[PDB]
Amino acid sequence: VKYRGTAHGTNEYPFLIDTDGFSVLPVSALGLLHQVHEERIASGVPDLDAMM
Amino acid sequence: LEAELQAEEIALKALVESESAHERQRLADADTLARSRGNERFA
Repeated sequence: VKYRGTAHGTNEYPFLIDTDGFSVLPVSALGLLHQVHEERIASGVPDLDAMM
Repeated sequence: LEAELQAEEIALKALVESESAHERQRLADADTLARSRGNERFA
């Protein structure tokens, strides 16, 4: 609700008390910084793979 | 009568030519259609 002196998150963040303790996995920490690969993955349907 | 039979021969010729052309054009059209629907372009 308040934290004087700096910026912080201001939304409500669902969390979990589980076997190891408090756990918060905020959705605001998800970015769009992935890495891309050039291989391909076979489907197990050789006909479908031929469509690409 | 000879002139008549020569005319008939020419008619036979023209008919065979037309049939051959029709066979050819159907094969070309079938190949075109099977191209525009095939997955070759991705091999």
